[PDB]
Amino acid sequence: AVIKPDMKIKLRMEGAVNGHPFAIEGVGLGKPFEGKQSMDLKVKEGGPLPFAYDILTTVFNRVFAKYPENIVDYFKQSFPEGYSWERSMNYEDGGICNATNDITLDGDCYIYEIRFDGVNFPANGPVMQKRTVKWEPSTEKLYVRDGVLKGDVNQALSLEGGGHYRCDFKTTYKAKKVVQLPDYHFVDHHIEIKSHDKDYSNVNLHEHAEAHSGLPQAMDELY
Amino acid sequence: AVIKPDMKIKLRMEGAVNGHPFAIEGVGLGKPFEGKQSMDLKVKEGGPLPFAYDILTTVFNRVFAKYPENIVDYFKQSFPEGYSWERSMNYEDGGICNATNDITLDGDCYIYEIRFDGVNFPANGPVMQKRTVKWEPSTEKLYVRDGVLKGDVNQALSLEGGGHYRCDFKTTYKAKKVVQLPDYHFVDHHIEIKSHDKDYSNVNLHEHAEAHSGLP
Amino acid sequence: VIKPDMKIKLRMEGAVNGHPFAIEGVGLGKPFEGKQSMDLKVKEGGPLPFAYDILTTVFNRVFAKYPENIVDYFKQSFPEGYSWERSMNYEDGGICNATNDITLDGDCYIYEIRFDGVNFPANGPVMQKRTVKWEPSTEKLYVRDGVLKGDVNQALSLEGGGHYRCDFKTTYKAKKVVQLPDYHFVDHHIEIKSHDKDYSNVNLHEHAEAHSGLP
Amino acid sequence: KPDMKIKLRMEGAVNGHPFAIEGVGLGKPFEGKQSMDLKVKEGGPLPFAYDILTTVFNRVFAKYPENIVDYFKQSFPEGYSWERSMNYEDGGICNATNDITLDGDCYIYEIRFDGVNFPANGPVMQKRTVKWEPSTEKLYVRDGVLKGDVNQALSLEGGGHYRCDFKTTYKAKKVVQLPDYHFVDHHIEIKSHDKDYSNVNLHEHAEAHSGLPQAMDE
Repeated sequence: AVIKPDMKIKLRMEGAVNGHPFAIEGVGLGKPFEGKQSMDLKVKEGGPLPFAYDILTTVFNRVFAKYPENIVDYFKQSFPEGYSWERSMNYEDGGICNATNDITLDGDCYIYEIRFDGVNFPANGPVMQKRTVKWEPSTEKLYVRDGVLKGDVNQALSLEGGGHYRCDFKTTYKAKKVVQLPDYHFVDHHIEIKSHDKDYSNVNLHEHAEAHSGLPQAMDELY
Repeated sequence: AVIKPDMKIKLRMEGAVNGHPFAIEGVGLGKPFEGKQSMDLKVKEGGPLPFAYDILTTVFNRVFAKYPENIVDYFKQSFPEGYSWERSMNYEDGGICNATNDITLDGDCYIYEIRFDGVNFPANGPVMQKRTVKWEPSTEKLYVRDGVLKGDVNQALSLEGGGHYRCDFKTTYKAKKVVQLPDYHFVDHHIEIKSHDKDYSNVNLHEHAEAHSGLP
Repeated sequence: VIKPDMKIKLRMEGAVNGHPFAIEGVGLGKPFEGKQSMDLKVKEGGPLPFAYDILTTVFNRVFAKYPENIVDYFKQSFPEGYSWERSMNYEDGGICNATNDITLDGDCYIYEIRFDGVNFPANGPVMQKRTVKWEPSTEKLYVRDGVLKGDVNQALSLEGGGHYRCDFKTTYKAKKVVQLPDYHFVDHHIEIKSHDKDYSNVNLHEHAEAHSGLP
Repeated sequence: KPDMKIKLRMEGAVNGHPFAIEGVGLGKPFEGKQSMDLKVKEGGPLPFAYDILTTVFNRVFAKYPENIVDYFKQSFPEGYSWERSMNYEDGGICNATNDITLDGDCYIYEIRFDGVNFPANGPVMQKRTVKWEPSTEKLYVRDGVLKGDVNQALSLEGGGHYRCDFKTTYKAKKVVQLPDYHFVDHHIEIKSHDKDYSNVNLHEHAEAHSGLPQAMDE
């Protein structure tokens, strides 16, 4: 079996925010068929991070999403060869982050090679002045274009003093081998930083994702 | 006492697309607590419509949304005074539609006053060429900003050749009277043109909506 | 067909955040000198609760100084005329859609204008009327799929010295088939020279000259 | 001085594929002209349109009259940095940064470039771009730093244009006086290149102005 019920994660992120480079490495594990995962992240270079850690969390794997068999699982199909994705995150105040992830499989551990580059974050904004609290739960929209899978969702960070700071996500998912393409569908996400020290040198990060097909006659009419 | 399990709708939309004016009137009904509604629309002016009818359906009332006790219902609370909304629909090929709706209540019947204006639709695009089929199901996202309720959601129209045509929705909801504001929440929507004549002069439109709080 | 001295007559009907208004204007200009002026009067919806500056660019490319160097799409379109559609996307989410159907009767261009703006926040510079003037700008014109397009990032200066940006997307459609120009620019300068307290009366000026970029 | 030297190193990736480029150049800052030769050291042959990098390959090479405060010439010898997002109309996005220092008469650039979501069938990946049209960048002050905004366009082979929205932030390393709202006309040209663009000779010309003026030309 290519995907086991308990798999491991190893990653290294190299990047920059507003021109200032940094590097972070992480080790984790998750349940691909339950859509749950967790990891411990450590800042290796550029610490203490001068920006909101929240802008990186969604960059720190689609295979960790619970897909019903009614909907084709593009990502679980892509293994053992793996897949890659590119993402642009356009925040409403002009800050923009571009990120890439090359995902491979080694035994039962997923390996990420991540690049992250954010620019145009204003000094007085919530990212530079580290005013974010958490990502709100979100519903990602998946669709096929040019034979690859695309991901579109407008996200929102809850802010310190209340209110929300929005970000437009545009993701392209590319399997390394030929796989079957899914129909238009959704994936609900919930990402949470469970623990951290002051300068976010150590971060414990949790993610939970479930695919669905939108407003249904639902299945909860007993049995 | 204000909203009954069965209410009615009467509406008139006046607008233009790429400078060509049109007018549409509709009558319908729905169940606010079940989040379902239906209506029959008719083209009164500007027919036959030279653009895809689907760009108007989401303009043809969140009061017809199933709200759990979990979430404050901004819209049902806004009556009998009613509420209004403004919306911008930014399609990925540059077409932009601006819409407003002034919603009042007369007895058991909702009255909509709708204005609709779309521009910069290219002649070879799916809207002017009428290549759309149905809005994909969507999850509308609602949040508070500067004391008013806002709606942000990237929608998608499925196209005839199987492709998809995306649109960014930005809605502002304003209650006529001071109403308690809800927390961050969602509303799943499913809208369908169930029946129509050849020229879309007659359209029977159904919508179904249920609010929720995202992945728990 | 186009005389050195022409006149302008227009009526704008529209709404901002759902509140309707109507404005009528009469003006004068010199198409070959790229200058024009007009007096506008609010007929309905006054006093206007929004910044008047968001309407001035909607209140005619034919009033642009074109060299021999560049094909003049707009002067060619007459006597049949042309129309245009425009979206104006302000950086705080406010967006205005406008159309203008321009015809010619004798010396006078006749505009039929529709204007609709939504999602302007109550605390923003438009609803608070904190705008001063449009900065002069360079509009880029190009052909796409047989139509002439108008693209430019504008900016309104604010009372406290700040700037409020807006992205213009314009489509120009001649009533009859004309020859399309190549990629070029049009510099703009638009000014409200005079007005009454609530902008019931506005005197507006515009100056435009086409060019083909850094030589 | 009227004649300066340029040294740069660009490291980056497009759609996840890394590449590296080095360049040496020279220009006339007070005349708003500059030239350089660029060489690919890693990631060649480049699988994307070279035109997306040229505008990343220094506003100090812009002719500013005494009419307008020169934010960029003021920032030296300490130098300045800039960040830029380039939003192409088909979804492709490039983020770029440049840290500019001065060693004698030679400018040294530390450049990072990252582009994503370029479609396989688009003009960047299919390499169907010709050149950037001349443009007019508009510069203004926000939160004490200088901003650059301009919607630009690339011509394609079979005719037509492929648009890109530039948003640039310029940050001087020392305290300098801030300019008023103004413009800078720009024209960028690849004067020569070999088949796989592994070597490129690149020219740029820039002049600042204040918009439609009583015009001085008389």
